[PDB]
Amino acid sequence: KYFGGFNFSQILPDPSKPSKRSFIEDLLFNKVTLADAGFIKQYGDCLGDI
Amino acid sequence: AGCLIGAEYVNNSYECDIPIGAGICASYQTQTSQSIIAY
Ligand SMILES: *[C@@H]1O[C@H](CO)[C@@H](O)[C@H](O)[C@H]1NC(C)=O
Ligand SMILES: *[C@@H]1O[C@H](CO)[C@@H](O)[C@H](O)[C@H]1NC(C)=O
Repeated sequence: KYFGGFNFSQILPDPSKPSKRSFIEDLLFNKVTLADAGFIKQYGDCLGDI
Repeated sequence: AGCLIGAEYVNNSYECDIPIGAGICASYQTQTSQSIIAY
């Protein structure tokens, strides 16, 4: 990790993250209030009363 | 993307032929005897 002294750790993917993402990518996902609206199976959530 | 009936799941990975959705692709291929596999 010596690219001439350039600090590339904030954009290279973190092996500790299970999604293989970086700090800035995680911040970009956290900064958008994304609604899935049916990306996964959720008819069981619909039939359950709330 | 739901549940798929009729296509056999395999542990390998090739190029996408029929895109199921959410990272699954199916193709018609020989087992070793020809069937529809998903990967
Ligand atoms: C790169 O920057 C991070 C953030 O401060 C730091 O933890 C890390 O030690 C730095 N790496 C190098 C090689 O300078
Ligand atoms: C879908 O089914 C699996 C097992 O068949 C179960 O573990 C999971 O909780 C179910 N999810 C929903 C949203 O019903």
